[PDB]
Amino acid sequence: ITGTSTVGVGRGVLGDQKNINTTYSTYYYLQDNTRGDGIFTYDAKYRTTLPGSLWADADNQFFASYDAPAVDAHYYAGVTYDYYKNVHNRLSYDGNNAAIRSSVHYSQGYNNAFWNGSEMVYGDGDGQTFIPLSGGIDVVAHELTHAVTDYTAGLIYQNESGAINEAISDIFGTLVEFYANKNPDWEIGEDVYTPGISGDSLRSMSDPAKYGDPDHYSKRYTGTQDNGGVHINSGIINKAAYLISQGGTHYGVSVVGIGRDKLGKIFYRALTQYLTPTSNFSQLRAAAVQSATDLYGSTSQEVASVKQAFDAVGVK
Ligand SMILES: [Ca+2]
Ligand SMILES: [Ca+2]
Ligand SMILES: [Ca+2]
Ligand SMILES: [Ca+2]
Ligand SMILES: [Zn+2]
Repeated sequence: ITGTSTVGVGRGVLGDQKNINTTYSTYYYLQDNTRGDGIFTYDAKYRTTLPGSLWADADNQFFASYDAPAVDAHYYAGVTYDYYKNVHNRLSYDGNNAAIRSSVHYSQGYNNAFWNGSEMVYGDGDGQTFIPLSGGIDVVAHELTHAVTDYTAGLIYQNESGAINEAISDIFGTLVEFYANKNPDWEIGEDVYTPGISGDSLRSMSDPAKYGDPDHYSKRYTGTQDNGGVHINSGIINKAAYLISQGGTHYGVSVVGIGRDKLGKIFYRALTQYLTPTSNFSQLRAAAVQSATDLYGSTSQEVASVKQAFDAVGVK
């Protein structure tokens, strides 16, 4: 839409009030012109046809319960854009300020969110397992990071390369959550998962085995479900990333933590410079060691901690 940039106000899925960037042209649209070529949020109207209609509002106030998933999809896409720009010098997911598009109210009772190769898509959940999935900033940043991966390393979505793909999205989803300082943790999806149960989440990076995911390469899933375990074996890499950042002793191997900022720098360099579509876990280790070497030197603590973390999860 062509029109005038303005700022509206609304309430997100968790009931918090926030300001959002909109565009005025007869209606107020969820179109943010302040970031790249724009952030656009669409209403899929409980259907599966995409993208749906660009979100239009009569008064620039978004306090209806129907509005909430749109507010959060729109706002958290902006935060994720800001993260990649300010921290990694990356302009949107393609590096050239591509427009970011999201559709909310996808289908009925849909307990998931995804990047479809062109846009982000959020279900509303069924009210029991999930509430609308854009309510989690780690979820939004997880999905948008799939777009970054698609335009850089291109990791194919199966077997070890796919598990790496998933882990990269969990890792940067978590780093974005820390960047926004929104009650940050090392869990995935806790804000929108099981509204009736407190303290849980979909996945854990600190302790993947909490929810039955492997935390060591010896426990990797080798069958054919879930595209060869892409959401399962990501736990091995998530645990390694958690160890690099926070440290700890895991299966008797001790890791000195180097912090979240350096973890992000190492993995972003690995992703954008060294990983390829068919990279496996052992090539990820090599890429991460080389990235830390590039950034901090071959005799640094940083290189040593990357090596120890991968040793700890059994990835040689
Ligand atoms: Ca309104
Ligand atoms: Ca959190
Ligand atoms: Ca989280
Ligand atoms: Ca819960
Ligand atoms: Zn994913």
